Amino acid sequence: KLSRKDYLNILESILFIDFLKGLSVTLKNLLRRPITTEYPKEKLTPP
Amino acid sequence: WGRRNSLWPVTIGLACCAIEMMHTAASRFDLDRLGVIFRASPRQADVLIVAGTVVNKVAPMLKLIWDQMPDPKWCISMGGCASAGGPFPTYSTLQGVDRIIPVDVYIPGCPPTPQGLIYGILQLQRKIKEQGITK
Amino acid sequence: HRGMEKLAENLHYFQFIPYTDRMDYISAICNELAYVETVERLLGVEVPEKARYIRTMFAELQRINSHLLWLGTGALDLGALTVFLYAFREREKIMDIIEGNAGYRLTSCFLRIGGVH
Ligand code: SF4
Repeated sequence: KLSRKDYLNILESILFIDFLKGLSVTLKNLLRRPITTEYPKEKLTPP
Repeated sequence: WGRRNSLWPVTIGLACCAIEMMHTAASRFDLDRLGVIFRASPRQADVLIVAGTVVNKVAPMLKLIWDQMPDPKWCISMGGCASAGGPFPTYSTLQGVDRIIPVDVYIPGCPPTPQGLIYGILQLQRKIKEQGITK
Repeated sequence: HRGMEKLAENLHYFQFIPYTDRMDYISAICNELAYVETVERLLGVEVPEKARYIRTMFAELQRINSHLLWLGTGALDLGALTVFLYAFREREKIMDIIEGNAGYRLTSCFLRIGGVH
């Protein structure tokens, strides 16, 4: 008789590669100003 | 001012002065813009950076590391412990590394700040830059 | 070995505080708290409230700072130097707070017998 179909699976990409792409939201975004305080040019003043 | 003449030092971390050494190498101060390669094997190094206090038990071992370096070499004593024995006038502390190995630059501080260690290196470079400039 | 236990026999109690920083140089304020808390028991010295919270807070900032070093050097042991840079990025922040208040980056010498400096 009539029998519909399902398309789900062990297709973990619906939520796994989602977390792996989190690095593209943080590691790529980590290309901000260099934290480095160059010395002898531009000294850090002691408190 | 800025010289492509590279320096290959071996950092000898013995006490607290070594922790400040790591902070200078890290991303906060950039000790690369001065031409410091920082090789870890003493066989291929020319600057001995003694960062920490030298115990009498370590003195023979340290001297060996020095003689094992190529002759065009210099030595930096970071902190008072390696400079003059620092705050330890005791039965087991060697009062300054310059008593067993000639040192070219003394960096005062307990410990010196990363900038003080950098200024100390510039001083070693200042010396070399005009050590091969006179004769 | 530099003779810590023998140096104490020749110093006054308050004079030994800076030597406690140089025992576990990674967490100096913690060393001072242990020592000072002990001497304050011998001398029977009460510590005011403001100092008690300043001690507890700075002792914990040192624990974070000390674990970061163990984690950074622990990461450095297996390559992955990327963790070493991040760990020391955070250590530099803790040192900016400690240095601004105690006056020194590593050997703070912040505690005093009876409270804080
Ligand atoms: S000079 Fe000061 S900080 Fe450096 S090893 Fe000696 S006691 Fe420790």
